[PDB]
Amino acid sequence: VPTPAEAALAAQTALAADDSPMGDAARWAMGLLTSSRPEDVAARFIPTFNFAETVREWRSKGPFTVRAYHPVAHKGWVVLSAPAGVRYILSLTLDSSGLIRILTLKPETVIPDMVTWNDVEETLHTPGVQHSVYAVRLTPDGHEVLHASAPERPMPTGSAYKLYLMRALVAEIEKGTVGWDEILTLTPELRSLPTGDMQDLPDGTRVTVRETAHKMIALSDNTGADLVADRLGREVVERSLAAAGHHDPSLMRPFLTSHEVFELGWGDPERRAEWVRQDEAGRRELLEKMAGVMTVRGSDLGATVHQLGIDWHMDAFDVVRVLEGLLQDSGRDTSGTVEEILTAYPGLLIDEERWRRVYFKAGASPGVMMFCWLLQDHAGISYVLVLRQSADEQRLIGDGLFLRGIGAKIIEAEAKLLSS
Repeated sequence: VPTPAEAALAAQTALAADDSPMGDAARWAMGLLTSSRPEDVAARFIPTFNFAETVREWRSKGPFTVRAYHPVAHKGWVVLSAPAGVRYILSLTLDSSGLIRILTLKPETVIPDMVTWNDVEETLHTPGVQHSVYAVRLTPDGHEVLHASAPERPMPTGSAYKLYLMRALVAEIEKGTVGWDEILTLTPELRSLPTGDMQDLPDGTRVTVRETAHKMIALSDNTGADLVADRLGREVVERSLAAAGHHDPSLMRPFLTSHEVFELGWGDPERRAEWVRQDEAGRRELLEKMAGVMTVRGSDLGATVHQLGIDWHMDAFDVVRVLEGLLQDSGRDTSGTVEEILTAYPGLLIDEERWRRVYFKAGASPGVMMFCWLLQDHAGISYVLVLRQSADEQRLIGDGLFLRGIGAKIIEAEAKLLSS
């Protein structure tokens, strides 16, 4: 086990050596903090990207020492110590060519090493937040429950819904009504907000179903998801939900696009009240009328609307079922297309000597955070972990590093918590 000094030194050296998009960005960002220029900033950020003031304020909190460095593909975190033992985390999210989309410096998210499931529960519990932890081992003869808190509660899950959209897509591929190499076309009407990168492509951009689905999962690409949902059609997605593993499809009817959640959730307040008072028919009618180019921007987001049904609600059993179903879907697809999409982004640094495959999905909306993994070892033993939080106030949940970090610690302690 590396001692504190060893660990910090290893992180510092790894940051310096990391020849990757994340390494480049993390070093540049750290340079902003440790150094003493508008065009250089412009070149490092997404083209649609106050900042000088933000950097002045960050710098006022140093000097900083790198204590940990956690690059994970397009997302990365650097743990910093400032004077007097105060710690911060620098968080980076990149686009597909390594341009910075999000850069934040925030008080450290503290997660202890976990020994028991009660450590997880007592760490996670936050007054005003509903949470759920569900962990199982998949077997021939059903699931062995390792730990459960409120798995039966249906909760909003944000982009977990893209797991159902993936199963719907695979079902249509198997039927031969859609193909992996079929071309989808981005239009102004199909463009959604981030998470994702496909929104930054020009109008008329032609992309395969394969690459669109890949980004839908690996980047949680909302525009990719909406492109797939448009191609398949809402009714086709909704008719798939029962078989895909959802216990009460009516909770996700009409099955919303991300564009619809954004536009309805944070646009016209009257239109949102009409949703609340309407039945399924009136809601479908409202959505059809709402079709068009988005008016809502990222800056408009904030207030919670999941409690109005403007999200995607499922219980923990539903998540386990969709993941187990996807594992089955992947196995049946001898081309490996499904597998490539599902395993592209595991959301953490994975011990590949232990885990042969890992599926991962995150979801987040104001007042909503969730992470789930399927992890299968080289013998073929699979575990599923489902973490969920919901609140009426987004500040009670935060940016998701807490819930994901709790996931990371469970997986680090798999020998105690999953495979004991």
